[PDB]
Amino acid sequence: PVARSWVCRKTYVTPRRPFEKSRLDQELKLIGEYGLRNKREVWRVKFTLAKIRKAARELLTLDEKDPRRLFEGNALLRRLVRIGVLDEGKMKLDYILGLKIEDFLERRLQTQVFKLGLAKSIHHARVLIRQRHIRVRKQVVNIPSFIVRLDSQKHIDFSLRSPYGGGRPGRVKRKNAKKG
Amino acid sequence: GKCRGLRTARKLRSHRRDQKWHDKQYKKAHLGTALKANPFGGASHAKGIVLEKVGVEAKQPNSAIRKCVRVQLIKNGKKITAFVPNDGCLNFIEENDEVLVAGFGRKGHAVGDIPGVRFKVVKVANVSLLALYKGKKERPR
Amino acid sequence: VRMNVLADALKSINNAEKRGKRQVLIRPCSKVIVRFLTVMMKHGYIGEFEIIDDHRAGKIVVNLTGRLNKCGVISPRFDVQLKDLEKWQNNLLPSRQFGFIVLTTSAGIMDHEEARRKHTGGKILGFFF
Amino acid sequence: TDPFEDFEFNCNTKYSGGVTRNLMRELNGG
Amino acid sequence: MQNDAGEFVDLYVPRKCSASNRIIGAKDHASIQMNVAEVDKVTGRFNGQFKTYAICGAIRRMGESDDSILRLAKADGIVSKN
Amino acid sequence: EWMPVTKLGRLVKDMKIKSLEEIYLFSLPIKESEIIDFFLGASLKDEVLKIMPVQKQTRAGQRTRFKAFVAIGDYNGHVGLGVKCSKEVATAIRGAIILAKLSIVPVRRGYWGNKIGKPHTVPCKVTGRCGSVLVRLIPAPRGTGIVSAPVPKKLLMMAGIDDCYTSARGCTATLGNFAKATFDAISKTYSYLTPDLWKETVFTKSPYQEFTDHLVKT
Amino acid sequence: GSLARAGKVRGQTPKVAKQEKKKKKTGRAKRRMQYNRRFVNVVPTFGKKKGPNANS
RNA sequence: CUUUAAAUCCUUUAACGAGGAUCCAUUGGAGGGCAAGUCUGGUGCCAGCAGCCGCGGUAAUUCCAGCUCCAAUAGCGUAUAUUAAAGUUGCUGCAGUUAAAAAGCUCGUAGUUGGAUCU
Repeated sequence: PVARSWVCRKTYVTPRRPFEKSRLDQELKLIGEYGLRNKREVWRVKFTLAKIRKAARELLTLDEKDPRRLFEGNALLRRLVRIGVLDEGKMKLDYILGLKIEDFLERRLQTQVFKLGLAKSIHHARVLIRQRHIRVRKQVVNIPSFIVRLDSQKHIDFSLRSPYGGGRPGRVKRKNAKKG
Repeated sequence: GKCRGLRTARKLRSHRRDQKWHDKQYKKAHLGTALKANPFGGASHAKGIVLEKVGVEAKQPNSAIRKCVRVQLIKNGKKITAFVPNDGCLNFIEENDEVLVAGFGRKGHAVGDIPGVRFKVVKVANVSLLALYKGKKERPR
Repeated sequence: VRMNVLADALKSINNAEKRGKRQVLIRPCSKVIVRFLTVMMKHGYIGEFEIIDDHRAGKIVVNLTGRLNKCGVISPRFDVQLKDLEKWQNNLLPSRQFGFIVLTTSAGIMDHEEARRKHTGGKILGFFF
Repeated sequence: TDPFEDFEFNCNTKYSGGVTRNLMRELNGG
Repeated sequence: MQNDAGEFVDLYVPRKCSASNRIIGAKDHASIQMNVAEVDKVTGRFNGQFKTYAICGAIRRMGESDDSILRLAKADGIVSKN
Repeated sequence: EWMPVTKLGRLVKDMKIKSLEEIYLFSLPIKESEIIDFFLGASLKDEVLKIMPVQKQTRAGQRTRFKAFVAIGDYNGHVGLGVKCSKEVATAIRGAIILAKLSIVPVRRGYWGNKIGKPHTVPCKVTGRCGSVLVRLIPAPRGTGIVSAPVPKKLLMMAGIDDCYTSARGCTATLGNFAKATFDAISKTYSYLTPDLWKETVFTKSPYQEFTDHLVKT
Repeated sequence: GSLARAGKVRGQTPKVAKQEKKKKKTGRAKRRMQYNRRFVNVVPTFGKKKGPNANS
């Protein structure tokens, strides 16, 4: 007997057909457009979207006044509009089935750093976040997969210790200054 | 046709359970005679001692001599024939040494040209055949 | 021999509708057959029908508006709860927009939508769409 | 090299699959 | 045909057989659309009107097109009683 | 250019017929692919499903011809499937494309559950059959895409069906029967009498009798 | 059915030393390079829809 | 420093720390199934490949290699058991003229099923 917890789960699904040309092209389009590292990030976002769709599809078979349908559907919709994937105007259970993978990929911190102009390209945004240059509110965030909530969008600064936003030159600049 | 009655559960269950035996895969996995006749004894792999090197002539359309070795398994002493996969790899196996042997990939069926051989050598003298084939490891001197 | 006269009635209606005939004769009649027919006619599938009252067991003459795709019985009459109704609807009905599953419940013989409204299960008799 | 008649005089030989694949690549290249 | 907003979404609305009240297919070429000229009550000539009867190909193949058209015309007053 | 040979082709060429639906409403046969070009000949995209060599044994060997299965259709509401056998592959593909154009049918689309937006799925479970191949199409909730094998997936996507479940039985390995069966299932979508099509049909003026004088003086 | 020729063809194949080529990108950079090759530019195509490794 | 019973990591600060950023990503493949070369050299039904169809008897799209290419990627291949695929165990939901299959025929007890009707 141990005080440890063995609860864990896989966060992606490997596709059934490994060599579908259209699937490969679409996944490469997503990777290139959003600057992802491998197909596992695409499959992870696919898995989260599939689980959300599955919950919505199950809740849509219940009666429209079933208290569990009301509670759980309202919670799911509030969560979906919290991270900005779903517009609050479209807050019915049937609009969850209309969401795409790119809506969830848009909310990534990599995409948001690229969009807010802190980076010149999406890959630059990835290397920026991974190099402790980007902070959300007051917290330095190293994870490009960080899904930014709506209330957190307005606060994505350039860190208070990063050379680009905080005012301490890095190793390269300091060495070049010491050369002269 | 088939009985469709609210009180036919016993008949349906018994008929299905009796008819499942006529399924070949189910009968193999549940009778146990095929498990008794399996040289590996249900294991995925098995170690053995090589007794000789043999050359097994291929099937009718093809024409080649496949390199195999008779190996006697340590666990039960049963003699089997294991195909040495790659080329020049039979030169990596000596007499009376010890090899690891795995299935051929068809669950106890012959594979391709080689007739009556359902195993392949994976290791020899504790080094894999692939490590000797690619030069990464040498046979102990 | 002849068991499940409802099966014979529904098969006769189905075979007559397929052939395009404008009337069908159902024999023998029963309370369950008449209730199933009424459930059909309320939803506008068969239209009016007459019960020839012979003095041993009735016959029915059912008019056939060409709106009935299929009518069938489910045998045996499985007992269906409220939770299993959606699974039965998926199995039997061509779509979620039309087609009914008929159940005999303690409130009478009625479609699956009516049983959901009344909050009761029962035993599935058949279906029509 | 032309896939169109390559397929027309190779579909019975050793190269049936390759010429068929090339011909379908010409037809719908995406 | 109507969504929840009330608009009509079908590509087209097929015509139904005048006898069997079944949908006539788009590629069922044995079906016919027959126009029976309406005749003026008094002078008994063609007054520019007609009654249209659509019959599907299955009915014609079966041989019941005659009975169907005769029954439809009788129910429309074109054919006298009996 | 296009000199029509048939009455329907002449009417189409003279802007007489407004849409292909006025041909479909009267079950008129189409005998000139130029009509399909005239109506949908900007959104139609073809796809060569298969090229297969058939052989007929003769005195001096086997006479080999090539059969092309080609699927056509704008990815909104219409689809067709054509098979043509010829000595030359390019001729077979051209003939198959013409036959596919000639066979284009309308595809009725419905909703899975609620009725928001434009239709996305088939209105009901439909089934098509071709020589032991049975293809069943089932309405699916919005956004699930086509759950099918590649061969029916091509025809279903090219017919405008956004999302659909499918089942298949029989020797689906034979692409011709598979394609014909799924095409049959697709073409049965408009022949299923749902309660929303119960309203009595209003007969309109047939194309041949509407522009009858247009051909009397021509 | 002799065993004397066991490494014949591999033994007599003339050895060719591998060239000294530049290291390839790995991870996100390699995927970006693939995306740029395949979807952004159409430079190597001749309009004939060939393969990426076509030698003809 | 902090952690902690004890620096036993993670976190925090600071020094040094990248141009071939040599601080060098691999594992399987390239005829089809199945994504990606009938390019070049070697072997010549040999050696070998190949889950299956098949490749090899002098242009080998398949072996041994070079180059190139693609699949997943800090991971990938293999053996075995098992699930889906399998509507090839079928309750949903299979079959039985000819593809495997209805007992030679009838009776008959358990078993299974059992016509209308009572507000």
